[PDB]
Amino acid sequence: MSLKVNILGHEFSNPFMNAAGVLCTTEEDLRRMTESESGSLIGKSCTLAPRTGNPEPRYFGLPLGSINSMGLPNLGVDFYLSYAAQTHDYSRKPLFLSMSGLSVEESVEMVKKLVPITKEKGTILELNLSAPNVPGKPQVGYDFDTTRTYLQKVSEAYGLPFGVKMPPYFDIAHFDMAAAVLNDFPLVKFITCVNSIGNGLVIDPANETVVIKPKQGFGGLGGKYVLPTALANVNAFFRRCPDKLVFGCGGVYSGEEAFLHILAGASMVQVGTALHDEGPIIFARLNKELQEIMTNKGYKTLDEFRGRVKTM
Amino acid sequence: MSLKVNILGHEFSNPFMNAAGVLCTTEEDLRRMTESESGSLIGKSCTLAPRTGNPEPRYFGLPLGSINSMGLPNLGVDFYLSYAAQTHDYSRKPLFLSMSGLSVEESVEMVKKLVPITKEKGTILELNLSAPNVPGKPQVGYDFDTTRTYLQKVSEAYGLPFGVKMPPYFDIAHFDMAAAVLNDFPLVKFITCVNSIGNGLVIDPANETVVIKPKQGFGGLGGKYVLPTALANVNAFFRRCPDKLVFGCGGVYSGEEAFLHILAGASMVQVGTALHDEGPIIFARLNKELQEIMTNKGYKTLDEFRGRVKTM
Ligand SMILES: Cc1cc2nc3c(=O)[nH]c(=O)nc-3n(C[C@H](O)[C@H](O)[C@H](O)COP(=O)(O)O)c2cc1C
Ligand SMILES: Cc1cc2nc3c(=O)[nH]c(=O)nc-3n(C[C@H](O)[C@H](O)[C@H](O)COP(=O)(O)O)c2cc1C
Ligand SMILES: O=C(O)/C=C/C(=O)O
Ligand SMILES: O=C(O)/C=C/C(=O)O
Repeated sequence: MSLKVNILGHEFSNPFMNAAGVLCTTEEDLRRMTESESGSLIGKSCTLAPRTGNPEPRYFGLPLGSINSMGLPNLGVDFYLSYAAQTHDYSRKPLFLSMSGLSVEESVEMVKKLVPITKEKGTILELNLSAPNVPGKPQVGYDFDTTRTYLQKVSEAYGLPFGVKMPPYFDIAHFDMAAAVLNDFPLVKFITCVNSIGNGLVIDPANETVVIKPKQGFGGLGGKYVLPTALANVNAFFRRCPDKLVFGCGGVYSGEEAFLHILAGASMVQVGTALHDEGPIIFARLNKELQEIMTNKGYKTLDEFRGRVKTM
Repeated sequence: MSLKVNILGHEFSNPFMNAAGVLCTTEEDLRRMTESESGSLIGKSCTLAPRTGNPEPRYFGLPLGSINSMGLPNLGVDFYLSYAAQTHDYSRKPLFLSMSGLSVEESVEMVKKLVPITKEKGTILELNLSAPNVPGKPQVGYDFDTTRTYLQKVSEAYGLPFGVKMPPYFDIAHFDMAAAVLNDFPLVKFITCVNSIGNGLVIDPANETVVIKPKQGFGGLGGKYVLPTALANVNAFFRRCPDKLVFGCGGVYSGEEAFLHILAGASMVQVGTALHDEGPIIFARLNKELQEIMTNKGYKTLDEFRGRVKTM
């Protein structure tokens, strides 16, 4: 029995990694992820210059998940590049970096810096097209013309295989249009589905007040709220983008949800809210739980059921 | 103390009504809603000719809500017009009709028939711009150019105050764009936020199969999944559309959620999944619970706290 995943010319011990933004901002964060049982890890979505992000409170834990408006707090691209170039232990696991420049110009400058590091070390890029908590910046993934520009310029500047973190879509026509754009860019080798359900609003009945400070209380929703949306997006892109991998993100708290993501088409499974709650010990637990389910089903490898969800 | 809502010249005993699609397809259904403690009721979203809808199974109750791909099963516009003109007891409560033509031309034909009945009986129109379960038809509300055509043509053909049932939005830019369209049509007097979270996917880990037959398992999500999205949309349009009422729909299981919708800016509060689960007796419970909360906080009327959510 094996949880191994072989993608992007790399071997992964298991399909699990952190979702970007969770346990991946500081060197301590990245060390802890690297020391974890996780199959991989990804750095915080970064910008050219550092950011401290939005004012507090900017995160609120909920019964059914989380709401956040972090605002892309990050140590700046130079920090993540230096981690990838000289700190990270690649013998432990592969490393992804999320890049989230707030303009095509910023992104282009950033991805150009990664090229030598990718060539030397094998560091993988995930382009963030779904930043929902920066005031005045729309989610790029909801604008297909802007998305096309980013993919074009990054394809030219970076010129190596990379992935995209997509916002959740809720309409068949949008699946179609998103896939049509993604399928024009052969360097896009994986799609991460999905980012937070953007711009939700939580109000505390007791004090009649929103629970987070930025953007009048509007923030991205994670956790149990997003599982059906995540599964749909994973499966939709899995079918529409056969020449690309899909990474599953959203609602993973146990082996059962991981199993569902993989059945829907996920190669890798990312863990956000649950990891924030439980810390890196979750990855040991997820490995155990997924193996239990596989044992019960009489499956030896992930390839026995990846993308094999049955319809009626 | 008073749960009363006074809008469009009508007195509503309370703000509660069924969401379109739940307990409102047949005469029996409509009778039970009229006999219930609800402040109002809305007829099933209808088409010019009858529809039987999607194949079974097309509805699945979930721990956290519901998934459905009903496909607009309805008795045709003549049935609902006839109910509105001949059968409905207006002394019990006002009646809304939802109209969901699958083309602007179909919509125009339908609303023209309603004009004489609205003038004589006071029947209120809700235009469905968010049907997510018709194979091959995108949700109109996600196309601002198409939405503009529907509102133009319906405004001209109907010529009387009406409302729109909007899909949920997840980006600030979409709130802005949607509002910019709605604010160009003075006859649009209310906005219902929100329809189902479209095109989610539920898989049963036990049999590795989707739980609904149509569209490879993809259906609209309702219930606890949609509360924060609903509150966000209600609040976003409450602030952006001062010349219009906002009706809340999504995640209402109790007086507490109803209170939150109203605090966010809702005039009327619609109940879908919870009503399907519990039956029309729910309205008696919702009235009681909302009254208790208002008593506890010292509010004598909904007007004292409608749209008065506090931010930091
Ligand atoms: C505190 C926090 C910070 C996040 N930061 C990022 C980020 O920097 N980049 C990104 O692409 N997604 C970010 N996300 C979204 C997650 O990567 C993930 O898509 C989302 O939380 C859904 O997964 P979950 O249900 O496991 O939480 C963040 C989420 C949280 C809760
Ligand atoms: C079985 C079912 C049928 C529905 N039919 C319609 C419909 O015909 N027209 C419509 O505008 N919305 C329809 N909806 C959406 C609901 O009106 C409502 O917006 C959604 O369920 C979210 O509210 P909830 O969280 O209370 O379920 C339907 C939902 C369900 C569950
Ligand atoms: O840092 C945040 O605000 C979230 C980023 C994201 O979801 O991409
Ligand atoms: O009848 C349905 O499938 C759904 C209707 C709606 O969501 O508007």
